[PDB]
Order: sequence, then structure tokens, then C-alpha cells
Amino acid sequence: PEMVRGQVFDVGPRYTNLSYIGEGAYGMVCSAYDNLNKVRVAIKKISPFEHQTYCQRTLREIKILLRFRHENIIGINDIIRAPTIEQMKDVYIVQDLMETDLYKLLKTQHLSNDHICYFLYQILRGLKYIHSANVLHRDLKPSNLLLNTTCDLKICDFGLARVADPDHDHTGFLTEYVATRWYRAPEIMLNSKGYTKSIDIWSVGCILAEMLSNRPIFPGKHYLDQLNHILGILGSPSQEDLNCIINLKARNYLLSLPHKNKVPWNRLFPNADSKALDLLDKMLTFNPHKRIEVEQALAHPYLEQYYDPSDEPIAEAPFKFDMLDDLPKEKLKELIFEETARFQP
Ligand SMILES: N=[N+]=NC[C@H]1O[C@@H](n2c(SCCCC(=O)NN)nc3c(N)ncnc32)[C@H](O)[C@@H]1O
Repeated sequence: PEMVRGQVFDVGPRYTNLSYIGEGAYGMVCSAYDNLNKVRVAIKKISPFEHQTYCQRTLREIKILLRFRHENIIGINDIIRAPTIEQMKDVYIVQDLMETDLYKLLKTQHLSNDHICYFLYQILRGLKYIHSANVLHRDLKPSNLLLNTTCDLKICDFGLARVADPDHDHTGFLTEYVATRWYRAPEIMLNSKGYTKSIDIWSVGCILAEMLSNRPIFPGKHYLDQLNHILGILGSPSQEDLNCIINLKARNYLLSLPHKNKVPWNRLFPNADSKALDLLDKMLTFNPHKRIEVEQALAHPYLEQYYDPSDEPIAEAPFKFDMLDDLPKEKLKELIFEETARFQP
């Protein structure tokens, strides 16, 4: 078995000429030559079976990606694992080889307005399909947006996804932990479990602002700091928006703050396209009920060069209910085994 940087990489014989790329908490990514298709691919080794939550995230990612087929969502081309549960200690997910991601790109590269428009269109095209499946990504950020050498964008990492459930979204103050901090909508800190599609639109808004300046728009230094940065730019929420927050702890916290004025987007982004800033404002709306939805965003004038609803497909059949939670890791392993059987031998 071929080894890479310490780990076993038991992908033979189809995948050769392995090359290290990255690493995670319980995973490792390598590029590899696929002799059958004669192209270099990405292979992600996952070792989740010692932990309840790793098994959950692995199962979610595999279940969703095997049911999705969309140009702006990374596919699963192959899955490699032992022939029996007893022998399965890792799972290898084979995917299209992508040159970079948006996080690495924004660290060094300035984006032209045409590139910003093109990336944003592809993000929203993929999001439309995801939301049309009644699924919430729930961790959209630059590092989860892959790009190849011709700037084709693909959304990845559905390990934190959920089936939408707006009827059960309301919760209490400062208790929820959804998405990555800089891309986390204000209502998560206030009164939302993150079970509504507007959670994802906020993240996309944060990404767009980051594409405009190469800096995160809301760089909170810890969980509790994030709302400071959001309100420092959006200003104090209106009385109408506060009336939509029935939770008293959340509403009274906002009421205890001094008045802050909105900072105009054109002062923060003096070089930006005015149409881009109009859309940015509609995605970074404080009130999630007033926040623009994915199909409205696709139709915004900023994207009129690409907008084509007949070329923005939706899912063949949505997820009807959330899968799971209290299942032991032994059962999750069996379900991961069962979900990956179609790629055997
Ligand atoms: N985790 N990890 N490994 C870190 C490295 O994996 C790279 N990568 C990943 S992982 C995707 C999860 C999002 C993330 O975390 N970064 N984008 N899929 C890749 C792929 N299909 N092709 C090429 N490179 C990939 C990724 O670009 C990063 O450079």
C-alpha cells in the first residue's frame, strides 16, 4: 500500500502517482492519476469511525452528494473502502481535481469585476439547486468553494448540512453554533437554530463582500464578537425588525445598545460596481424575512449577463425529512458501508 506523509493511502490499483495536498482533523487529501479515465483526480481519505460526530458528518456528505448532480456542486466520482465492515477503517472519496479554492485565491489575487460576477453567479446557481432540494449547506465560506484552471466553481463540504425546517427554527439567545464565525448570520446569535434558507444567503453576502476587497467584511475575533462587527456596519436594526424578534433576551440586548448608523457600502467599497453593492445590501439584510432569496438574487441586474432560469436547474426530488442524531457510531458505520456499496468492487 502506498503511503503519503505518514498515512496509509490504500487506493490501488486504479489510482497511482499520488501527491500530497492537504490535511484535516481526521482526513487527508491527495491528488492521484486515474488510469481508467486517464486524468488526475482528487482523493480524500476519511477516518471517522472512532467518533460519533465524524460519522454523522461523513454520512451526511456522502448521502447528499450521491443524490445531487450539478455543475456547481462537487461530485463524488468513486468511493474506495474495504470489502467488509470489519475491515473498513477509512473511506476514500474520489472527486474532480480542482486547482484552488476561493480562500487561497483571495489571499493573493485581486478579482476583476467580471470574475466577481462570474463566481457569484455560479455560487447562486449551485445554491438554487441545493435549496430546491430542501437542503441547507450551513457552512458556506471561501474555503468551501473550489475552482479549477478555467474558473469553474464547485460547492463542497456538505458534512454540516441539514434539511430545512423553518417551522422549528426559533430558539433562545446566544445558544446556537451554526456555520463558520465570519459567515454566520446575526440571527444565529439571537434566536435562530439555522434551519432556514436565509442562513446560506447571509454567508453568500459575506463572500461577495470579501471578493470585493479581499478582506472579511465581519472579522469577529470570537463567537460573541461577531455581532459587534455586523451591527457596526449595518447600524441599529429598525423598530420593525425588532418587533419580529419575539424573544425578550434577544430583543432587550439589542435595545440596550447605543444607536449606530449604517455605514454606506459605497464608502466601504469605493471601487465596486453599484449593482454589486445593491445586491450585497439585499443579501446582508439584518431581518431574515426581508433577506433576498436565491432565485431573486440570480435575477438581480448585477447578474443579468448570465441569468437564465431554464439553465439554472433544480433538484429532481428534495429531501423530505432530516435523517442521524442519537445513532451510535456502530450504526453510522453500517450506514456509511451501505451507502458506499454501489462503488464495489
Ligand atoms: N481539508 N483539506 N485539505 C485541504 C486542501 O484540500 C484541498 N482540496 C479539497 S478539500 C475541500 C474542502 C474545503 C477546504 O478545506 N479547502 N478547500 N478538495 C479538493 C479537490 N477536489 N481538488 C483539489 N483540492 C482539493 C483544498 O483546496 C485544500 O487545499
